[PDB]
Amino acid sequence: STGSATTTPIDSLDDAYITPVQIGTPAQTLNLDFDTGSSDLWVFSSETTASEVDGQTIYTPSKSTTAKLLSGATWSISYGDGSSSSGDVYTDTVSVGGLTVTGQAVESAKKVSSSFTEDSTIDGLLGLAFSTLNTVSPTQQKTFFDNAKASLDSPVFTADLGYHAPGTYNFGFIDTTAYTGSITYTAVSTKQGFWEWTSTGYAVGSGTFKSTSIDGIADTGTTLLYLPATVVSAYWAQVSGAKSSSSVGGYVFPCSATLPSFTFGVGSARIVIPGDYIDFGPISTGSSSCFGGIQSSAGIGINIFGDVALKAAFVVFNGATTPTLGFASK
Ligand SMILES: NCc1ccc(C(F)(F)F)cc1
Ligand SMILES: NCc1ccc(C(F)(F)F)cc1
Repeated sequence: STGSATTTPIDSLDDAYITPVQIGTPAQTLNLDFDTGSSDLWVFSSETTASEVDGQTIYTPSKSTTAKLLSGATWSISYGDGSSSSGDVYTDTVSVGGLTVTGQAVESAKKVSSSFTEDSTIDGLLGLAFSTLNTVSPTQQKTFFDNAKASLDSPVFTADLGYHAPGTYNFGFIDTTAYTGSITYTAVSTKQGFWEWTSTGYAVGSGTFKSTSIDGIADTGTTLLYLPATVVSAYWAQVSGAKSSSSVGGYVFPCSATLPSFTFGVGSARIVIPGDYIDFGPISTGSSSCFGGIQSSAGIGINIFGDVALKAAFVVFNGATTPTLGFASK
């Protein structure tokens, strides 16, 4: 079996992407943020503190004939940006783009942090990292992908994110019309629970490619590209007037500047990020300072190939017994 669903940017800056997901019987459709950097499926629900809900669509387990409370199970998650949420756990039927999993753990939020409440377009997250990171206690739960793996035609899903445009998540097959050239596959380490891989280097604009190993994670749930300080400094040095701002929390640049492209290595292949993808617009309404899409990972502890990088490519998440990541130009 296979599934295919359209994913849509939530705003004009591509800050995140939402994908419709059917939960329960009869279906309740929620727009979830597909996150290859986490492993919990959690949703706003009828159990969420009413003051913490502001326009989200909520899951109501009492209206689903297939929902079952997972007795005594709880969950609690904190994300790398300081976001958090927690609650209890149901099992229910979950379908993505025609692909149905029964008995999927659906984590119902009782408390959510402010950053989720203010994001009225995101009804929850669907985690697609490895199940070892799932926070359900005392019995850890599997991700949607792990539960679907057996019935998929191939144990893969692909992310085809659009630049200021809709894109596609596919489960169980590789659309050979969605990319150009060949797919370059590279090894994945699962030791930390992430889709972790090693990039073979980088180039700024039309400069010389610098061969150097950059270990990082493929994370559809993170907007920007976070790379070591040496790399990020070399990129922004090519932008007239760009500087690191402590009050803003990263590199900013004059909105009138033209940004160079950024190339990253996948084995012997090269993925080119157009400079326009790195512009995240004015730091405040009316400002002439703009926020950069490539920032330093020094404060984070891990390098993150977020949406800025992934949307420049067709990306295969191969969940075979030896997992791999594939990248193709598009
Ligand atoms: N998108 C989920 C996520 C968030 C934060 C991190 C960090 F910061 F810990 F690396 C990894 C994955
Ligand atoms: N990386 C996971 C993640 C995704 C989205 C959000 C936001 F933007 F909704 F707060 C926080 C954390």
